Amino acid sequence: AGVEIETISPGDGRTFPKKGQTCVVHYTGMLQNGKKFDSSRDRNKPFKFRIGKQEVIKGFEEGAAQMSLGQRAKLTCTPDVAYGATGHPGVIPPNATLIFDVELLNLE
Amino acid sequence: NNRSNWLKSPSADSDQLFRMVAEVFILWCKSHNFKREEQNFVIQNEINNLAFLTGDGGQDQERKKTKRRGDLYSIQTSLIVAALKKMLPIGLNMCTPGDQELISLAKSRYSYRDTDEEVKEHLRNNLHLQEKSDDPAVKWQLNLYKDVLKSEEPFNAEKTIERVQRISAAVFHLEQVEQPLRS
Amino acid sequence: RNLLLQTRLINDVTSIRPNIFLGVAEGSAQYKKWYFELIIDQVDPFLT
Amino acid sequence: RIPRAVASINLHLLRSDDVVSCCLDLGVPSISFRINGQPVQGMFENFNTDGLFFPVVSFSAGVKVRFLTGGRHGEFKFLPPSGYAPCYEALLPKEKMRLEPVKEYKRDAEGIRDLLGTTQSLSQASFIPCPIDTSQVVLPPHLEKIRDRLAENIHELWGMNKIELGWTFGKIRDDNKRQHPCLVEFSKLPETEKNYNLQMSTETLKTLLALGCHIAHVNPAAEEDLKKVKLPKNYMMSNGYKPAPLDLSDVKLLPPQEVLVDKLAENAHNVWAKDRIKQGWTYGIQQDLKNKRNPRLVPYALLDERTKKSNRDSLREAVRTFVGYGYNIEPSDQELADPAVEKVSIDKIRFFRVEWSYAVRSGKWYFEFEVVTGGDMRVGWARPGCRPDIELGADDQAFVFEGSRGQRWHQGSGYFGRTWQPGDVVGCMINLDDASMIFTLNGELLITNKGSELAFADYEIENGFVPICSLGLSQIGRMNLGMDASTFKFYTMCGLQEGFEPFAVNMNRDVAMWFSKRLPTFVNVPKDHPHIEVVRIDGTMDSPPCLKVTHKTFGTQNSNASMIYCRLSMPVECHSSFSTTTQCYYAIRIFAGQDPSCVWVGWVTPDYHLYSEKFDLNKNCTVTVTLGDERGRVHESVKRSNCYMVWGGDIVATSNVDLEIGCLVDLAMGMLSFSANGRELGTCYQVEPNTKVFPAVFLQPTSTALFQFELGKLKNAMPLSAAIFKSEEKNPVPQCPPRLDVQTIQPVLWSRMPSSFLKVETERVSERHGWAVQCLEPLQMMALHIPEEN
Repeated sequence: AGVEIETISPGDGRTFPKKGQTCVVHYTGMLQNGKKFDSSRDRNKPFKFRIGKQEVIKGFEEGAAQMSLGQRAKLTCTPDVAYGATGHPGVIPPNATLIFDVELLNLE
Repeated sequence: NNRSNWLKSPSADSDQLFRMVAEVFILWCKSHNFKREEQNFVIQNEINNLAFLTGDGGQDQERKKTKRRGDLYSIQTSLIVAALKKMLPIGLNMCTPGDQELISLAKSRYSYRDTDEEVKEHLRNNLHLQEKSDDPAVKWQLNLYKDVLKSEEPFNAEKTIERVQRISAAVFHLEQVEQPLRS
Repeated sequence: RNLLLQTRLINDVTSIRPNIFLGVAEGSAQYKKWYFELIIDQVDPFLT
Repeated sequence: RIPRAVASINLHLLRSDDVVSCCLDLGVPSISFRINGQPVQGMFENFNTDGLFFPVVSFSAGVKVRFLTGGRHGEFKFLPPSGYAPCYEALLPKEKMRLEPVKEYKRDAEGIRDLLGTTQSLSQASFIPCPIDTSQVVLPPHLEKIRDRLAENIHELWGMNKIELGWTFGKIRDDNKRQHPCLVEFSKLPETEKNYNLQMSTETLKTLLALGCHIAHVNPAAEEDLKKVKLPKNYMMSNGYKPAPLDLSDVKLLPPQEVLVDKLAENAHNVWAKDRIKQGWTYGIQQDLKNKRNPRLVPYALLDERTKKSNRDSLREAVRTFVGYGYNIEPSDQELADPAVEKVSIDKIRFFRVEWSYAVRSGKWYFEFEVVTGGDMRVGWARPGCRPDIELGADDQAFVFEGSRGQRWHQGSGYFGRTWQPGDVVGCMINLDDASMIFTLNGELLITNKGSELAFADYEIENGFVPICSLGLSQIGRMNLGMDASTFKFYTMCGLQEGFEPFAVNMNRDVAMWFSKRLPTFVNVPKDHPHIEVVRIDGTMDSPPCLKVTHKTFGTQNSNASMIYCRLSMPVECHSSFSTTTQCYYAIRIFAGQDPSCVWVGWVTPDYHLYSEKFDLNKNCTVTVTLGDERGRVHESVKRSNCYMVWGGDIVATSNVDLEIGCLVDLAMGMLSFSANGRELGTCYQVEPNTKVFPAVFLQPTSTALFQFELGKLKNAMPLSAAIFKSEEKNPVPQCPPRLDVQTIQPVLWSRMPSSFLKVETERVSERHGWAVQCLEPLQMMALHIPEEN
């Protein structure tokens, strides 16, 4: 896959997200140069998305799929699986690799 | 030696000493033969007031060569002036903002060359300035003198007016004498 | 993000050391190898 | 500030119930770690071993940790690796362990804040003995015979003691039997013992001669009077030898003789310590393990009194023996040395100041300054524009009073008032109504030599004044601005009734305060720089655009032969990942008259903050991060630094006329290379991705025309402007935009003291729980980040 996962704090290693499940995750996304561009911990609101519906970018969804319950890990989404030639104008420049410090809070 | 003790524990002897020193200094200021006689005594007897003032340092790197009798006396180092300068903090002691307003009024009146009775009358009329002690802008002075005894007789208008008159007279004459000394 | 000055809320960090200083010099009585340990009683990740 | 992902079993961020073991080895040097008793596959090596190394923990709010340093100051939970010593053995017997902040310019206690100066040094604990060199000291022949007697007497001082400690003479020495073959007469003594005694006596004689003491034989008849001591038969051993030590009880020593004995004892201690150090011994804490661990290799002052006396008794016996024979010693007075003292640099003096926006342009204001540590401090008023790298009051930007020497400073020094002492309070008053400045020491006005109370008068208001203080080495102070006038100590005695109001009167929140920190930083060369000047040269058809740096004031009476650290304003950042042209290039031309041996040319990272009078590429900050496999095999090794430069001396050695040095950088591979006069040098560097490198030249000027940056181009290499500015990325025309300017290092800067600080709490939990450090209340600040400078 296009995402490289580097563990930070381990989870249970047994409970993984499944189809038709909401993954309540607290994340912090920054550019490859160290410039932060998003963080759900600043807003005090965990981000919820459902696997298999293609709500989020591909790299983020794959990384959360590999992650287990209560696990904090670093996901490196390359431009292939995170925007690419066209990024978020004014936030994410084109052809930018993204790094997310993602914690899988809940599987409900 | 005893100014700190007098300030921390106010009494009547210190106030009387201030009044005597202020009266002598006022006579010195008003009179013209008094100053000349004091200067003549100092110059003729070659009294160095600096010994009695700062006698209680660059010597190794100074070779003095000029000396004159006229430079032996100056209004700055006069003992008549210096004694009042040192006793003034004992006369202004425990002055609330209202008393400071009254003192400023009295000094302004003295600036017009008015007698003591006229200034006392003006202070008698403008006796509402004491309420400036209750102002919010000067609420930071309300507890400065908490440590001091702050014990006194019942409030009396005449005594306060007389005290403010003496203080304002001394302060005004001291300022007048010191102004010409400035360059 | 290379022309306009950036702003961000950063946590304040502090350093603490014991009173132990070790050095290496010629003709000195100092011993070279040294060892110590740190026990982590409680860490609260994401406090701010 | 670059993380290297290290491999470990059960990798995870540090959490509760984690034990981190840190091992240091200055021999290699190498720093390694262990987590929960499991090794971490990686280490640091090849770093600078200068300075003193201390354990450290950095943390933000929300942690509790405990240092364990062995012994009674913490119980280790894992066995230290063989040969590694616990940190508690690094303390001296007098020192008591404590936990302290690494850097500190202020200390708060119960709501009272002390402003601190700078500490000169730390607990070195490095003896480095330097005993008196007696190698060139020649023993006069006439003093040898008496010396030959003294050592013989010294021999008695040994033998009798062996009797007094229960030792008995035997063919073979035995600790259990108290036996020793040496228990014989001096004539029958083994050659080794006699050689040792003669060598020791010769060393002592040479030490005495080197001190300047003159030995005079003035009592020829005293030797006849001197007699031995008739020891009873119980002293004599089976061999038939009974010691006869000289009867020296009646001998008395003068105070100068006692001083000589003490100096000889100190010199002997230093010589023995040096011998032990050469033997491989090292200082230890209350342990004399035979693995070259001796707890006595310390300075003489810290030595045990009993240990001192152990050899001082023998030295005094020798001195009394010498005095008995009539050889009187006359040392020379030490006042002939005529010592001196050094001057503390202005970079090591700490300035504290109220913020410029609080400057006052009218009214009568008062503030106090308590001198906790009487010493080198200054206090007064400062104009907006006062600089931190000039002594407070040596120019027209500050009006200060110094109480250590009783002087007043404004555009010079003039004696004024009287000196202070610890616990004094200086009340500073400014009367901006009539341009006057007054000082009081303990409620009493300080007057000039002419009897005037006005420390300063008749000054131009201009912008205004703010309180300023300057603290020297190890100095402490407390600036009280009057946020609560009842905390003043002498406001009422002198200051209240005279019309002066507290400086911070009728203010709701505390007053912002700035301080001066010694963090060297590159700043643009101004048009008024007193030493160097920069001229832009436009790019013609052949000559590329250039920046010519020349020395303003060299060759005159104001010449300053000091190093100059020049950098270019904008960086050249490498790509975030490594595998039309991706190479950048620039050049430097050193004019004739500038010695190439005093010129270093290259690149510097944004984190270069070094300033010194003498530069040397060997003395550079560096480190190598080695990453190993599960079995410890090294599969990577990264070398960091903040200065990739080449020396002109090496180029000239491998190579008047101008010298051109070209620096080229492959951004796609992050490879730095150099070439002098076309030929490619062998000095190449490798840097990591996302690395910003500024062109830099560090040189000691030897001529008015110093050098010039040439922002040219060559085939397959971009110009500097093309690599820096994305606008000109496509354009191949070299340019020198006005944003690209030459900067020089400045050593001191103002810095804002934070409004709030972390509340760290330290405490000794027990003799087996080590030392506790906790920080719980969160704190944050909004930082403004300048992108190019990083």
